[PDB]
Amino acid sequence: HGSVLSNILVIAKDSSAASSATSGLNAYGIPYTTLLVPQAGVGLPALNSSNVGNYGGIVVAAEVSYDYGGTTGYQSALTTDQWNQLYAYQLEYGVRMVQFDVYPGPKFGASAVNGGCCNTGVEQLLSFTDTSDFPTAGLKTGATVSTEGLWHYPATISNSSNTKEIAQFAPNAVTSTASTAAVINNFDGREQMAFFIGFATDWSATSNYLQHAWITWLTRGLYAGHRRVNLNTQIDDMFLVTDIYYPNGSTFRITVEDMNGISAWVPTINAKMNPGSSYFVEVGHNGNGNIEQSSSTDAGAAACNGGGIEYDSPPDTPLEFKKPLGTGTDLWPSTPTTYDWTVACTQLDDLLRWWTTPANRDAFGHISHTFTHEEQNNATYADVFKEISFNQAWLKQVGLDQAKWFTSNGIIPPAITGLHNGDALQAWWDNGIRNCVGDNTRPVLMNQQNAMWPYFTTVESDGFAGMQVNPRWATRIYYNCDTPACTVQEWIDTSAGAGSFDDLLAVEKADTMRHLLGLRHDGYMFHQANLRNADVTPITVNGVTAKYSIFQAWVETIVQEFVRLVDWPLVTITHQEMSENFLARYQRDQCGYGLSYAVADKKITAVTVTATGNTCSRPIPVTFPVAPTSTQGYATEQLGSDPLTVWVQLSGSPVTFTLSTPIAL
Ligand SMILES: *[C@@H]1O[C@H](CO)[C@@H](O[C@@H]2O[C@H](CO)[C@@H](O)[C@H](O)[C@H]2NC(C)=O)[C@H](O)[C@H]1NC(C)=O
Ligand SMILES: *[C@@H]1O[C@H](CO)[C@@H](O[C@@H]2O[C@H](CO)[C@@H](O)[C@H](O)[C@H]2NC(C)=O)[C@H](O)[C@H]1NC(C)=O
Ligand SMILES: *[C@@H]1O[C@H](CO)[C@@H](O)[C@H](O)[C@H]1NC(C)=O
Ligand SMILES: *[C@H]1O[C@H](CO)[C@@H](O)[C@H](O)[C@@H]1O
Ligand SMILES: [Cl-]
Ligand SMILES: [Cl-]
Ligand SMILES: [Cl-]
Ligand SMILES: [Zn+2]
Ligand SMILES: [Zn+2]
Ligand SMILES: [Zn+2]
Ligand SMILES: [Zn+2]
Ligand SMILES: [Zn+2]
Ligand SMILES: [Zn+2]
Repeated sequence: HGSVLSNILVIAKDSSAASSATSGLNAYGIPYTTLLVPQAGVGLPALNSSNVGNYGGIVVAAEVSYDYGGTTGYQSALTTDQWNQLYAYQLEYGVRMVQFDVYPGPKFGASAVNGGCCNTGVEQLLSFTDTSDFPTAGLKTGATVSTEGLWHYPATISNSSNTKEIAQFAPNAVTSTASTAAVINNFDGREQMAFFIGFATDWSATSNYLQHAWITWLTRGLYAGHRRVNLNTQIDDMFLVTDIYYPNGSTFRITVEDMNGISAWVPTINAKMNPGSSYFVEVGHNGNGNIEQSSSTDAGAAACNGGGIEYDSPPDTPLEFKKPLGTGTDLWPSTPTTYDWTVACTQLDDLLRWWTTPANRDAFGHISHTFTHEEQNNATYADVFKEISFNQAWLKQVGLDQAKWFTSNGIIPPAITGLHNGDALQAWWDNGIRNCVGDNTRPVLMNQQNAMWPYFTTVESDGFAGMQVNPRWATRIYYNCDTPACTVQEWIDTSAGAGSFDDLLAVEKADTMRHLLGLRHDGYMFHQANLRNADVTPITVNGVTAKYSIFQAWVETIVQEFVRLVDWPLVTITHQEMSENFLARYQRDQCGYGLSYAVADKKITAVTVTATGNTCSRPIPVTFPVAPTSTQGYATEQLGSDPLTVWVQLSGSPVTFTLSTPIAL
């Protein structure tokens, strides 16, 4: 008999060391406790009480080792007796331990082949050779990843009766033979997973890939948490004309032929994803671009009340400019006070008639990008109020708000502007707008307490309080580019860019895997000029030659690499749904939810969900590696080969689930 709390104990020397272990647990939502061990030492928390174990797993980074000088040399800052308490806890309560960034020694059942890893720019490929100890992790065996920049130690298992190999360093320029990279130890009942390589989840995509092995193994696939990867790709500036960067003085506006190519390609890329996936492209519209196109001819202008909204744009304010409330000057023409354009006017745009066709509309996501794309950093309430309401009426008249995938309470702010203009945010709020999207290159717009949370505007910092700013990634597929030559040129001119378009896609592949394998649900920023494909020179992406747009080439690169590494689904959700999950994630993290599991004769038989007062506004996710006896009428989730996720709604009493097949320890 006995019970164990599902809290993960993370032991490290400083907050930087612990972050390479807590970031993964935080991404899953797994409750954890951080114990920092200075060189002077520290005492361990209460590991157990009577018949209840306080921790479901232990993670130790670099053996919390310091150089004590003298003949002592490098030693763990935890005493020998403290390490024995941890080993004793592992045995009595069946708790596993993970150690990464450790040197191969007798404590890990291995010895170093003798030497460091690889210097700067020296690659050594790494791959899992046996994933049978953590099958619900969904890692594809044999797929190679990069160790460049991560110091490691090629190792050799010394006694194969207590230590098995799960990862392997490939041969390279320094080494002629493969070697052991990670092991699992069984020391007379004590189970341990040891990684002979450093971790750096802040910059390394490889580290964010590896962490899913030790997290799944440490928890046996059973934990309070949730593993989902969202792939949301937003296309700004639809119906607008954008000035192209490389062939200066040229302009591009997406065409019907271009869009037919994108439509035909969506099922193609869907069939490349693992089972359970579901991808679509979400579009942000500017209604005034539809009126201006229809008014491009003399007779068309007569059909559109003379044309759309027209004004002179002011010079851009400094970034993060907070407009003093009540100031500014209106730019909108005084004559059109309300959206008053004819349906027949809008129909003169070939691109509109395509978008309004139900078969086309219902294959994409739709959200407002303001009517005229007016920058709102220094705009007035009156201007921004019409920027929102006009585009709402246009979306309603044209029928886009009837789409299967539509966002009604959120916008993509134009060029991410007005987020510090209180009068603008109030104009959003006075219409149905409650959330929006930000820019992850501007730290002011990101949550400073937890990356998994959205930022909430404040009266002090933004002139308005309550607007939810969801994060969004930027890419080297730039907003004013329509060809590979363009993006590569702007990447070269405005960055450390160097190489071809494949070189640009290669760095985008690594950076996006770091986001996706880190369970960052942020969307990605693209623009209408990036969809140009109908008339482009064919290029080759991963050996397949086609008339890919720069947007498609990015998605092809990202999706194929994701599928090469894991078998998880890729699920696209609307901006409205994405903002909802960001809010629910933030809210349930304030309830202090926890899990505990009961053990009966060396086997896990049940779990119990709890929170502060056993109540929470939001349901608590619980991941099952074995199906419980009954989901008890709660909302469940199990796409593709994912484990079963049960959203447990706590209402005052703690909920308990019985494992249909008990998990042996
Ligand atoms: C390799 O590890 C195994 C497992 O720890 C060792 O097997 C133990 O051997 C001792 C003495 O021979 C026995 O008292 C234990 O009962 C054994 N344990 C198990 C689980 O079988 C084995 O001796 C090790 N090999 C070497 C060469 O030391
Ligand atoms: C924000 O808007 C205000 C209001 O239009 C700007 O103030 C005007 O600035 C121009 C400079 O071109 C002056 O000629 C006007 O006299 C100013 N009017 C008032 C009422 O102050 C302000 O410059 C804008 N700031 C930014 C950064 O764009
Ligand atoms: C923790 O469990 C051990 C047995 O493994 C026991 O000896 C010890 O007293 C417990 N700690 C408590 C009750 O504080
Ligand atoms: C519980 O589930 C396992 C497989 O998930 C079975 O092997 C067992 O018999 C029980 O049905
Ligand atoms: Cl037609
Ligand atoms: Cl319809
Ligand atoms: Cl770069
Ligand atoms: Zn835009
Ligand atoms: Zn601008
Ligand atoms: Zn944009
Ligand atoms: Zn990025
Ligand atoms: Zn598969
Ligand atoms: Zn076991």
